[PDB]
Amino acid sequence: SKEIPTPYMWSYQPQMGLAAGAAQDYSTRINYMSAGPHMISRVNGIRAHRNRILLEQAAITTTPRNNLNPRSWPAALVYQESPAPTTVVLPRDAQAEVQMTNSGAQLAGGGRPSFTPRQAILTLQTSSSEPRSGGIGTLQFIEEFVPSVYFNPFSGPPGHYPDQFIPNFDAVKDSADGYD
Amino acid sequence: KTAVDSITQKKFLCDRTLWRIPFSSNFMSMGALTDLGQNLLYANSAHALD
Amino acid sequence: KTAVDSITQKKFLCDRTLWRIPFSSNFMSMGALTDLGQNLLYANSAHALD
Repeated sequence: SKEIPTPYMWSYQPQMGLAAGAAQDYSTRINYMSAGPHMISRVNGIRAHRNRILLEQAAITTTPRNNLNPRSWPAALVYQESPAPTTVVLPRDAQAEVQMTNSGAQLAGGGRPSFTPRQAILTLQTSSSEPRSGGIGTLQFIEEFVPSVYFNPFSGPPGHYPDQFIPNFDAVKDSADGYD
Repeated sequence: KTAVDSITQKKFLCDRTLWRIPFSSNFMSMGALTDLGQNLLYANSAHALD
Repeated sequence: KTAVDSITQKKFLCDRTLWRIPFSSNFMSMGALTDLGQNLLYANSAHALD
């Protein structure tokens, strides 16, 4: 329980884009209250081999950060859409059609004109004006927030205890939220 | 000078409108997304309402 | 229940106003010196109005 704990699995909130709070993986537990030492020892080696994978998965995939579940992810640490620039082939020459029309020709329908060899091409930035920060998506909640294997739980001075497992806890208030 | 003994009936009429009760911590409109809609009690958990 | 067979007459009255037709290419007021009033400086052509 302290040596081989149950991992705290994180609850996502798709609206705020943050983790709600982590509770232990109670719903994937395996029942060896009817097993003996030939099989309790084999299941406890699977509880511990899983916890080695989750520490290995967090060392590969989770972003190194001080506060677990921060409230505003920076724009450099959030996956952002960076598309290719949009290449716009402009259909009509503007000042070559105000000279045909002033000369008396009625243009209708629609190089693309037979009376103009000129062709304008415009290249526009597709991405946003400012990079987005504040909340991670679903796919970055999968990469980060690997379930926390919390060895020897709640034994270190308080304040070092993980309060960001709790779904009521504001980090910048250091208090649990209420109904008002 | 021959007035009768009377009692006062007070009431109001408020047509065309909705009795709004905002879900804000001070009942004020400080934004469309109120401070109790961003409250981590009401954001990270499911609560009954009666 | 004894209503007669009827026809509907529709009209309008619009007093106090001038029927403004703007000399713009989209009938909008994008400025006092309109884009068709600048097109005719660029064309340098005289036209007769009928």
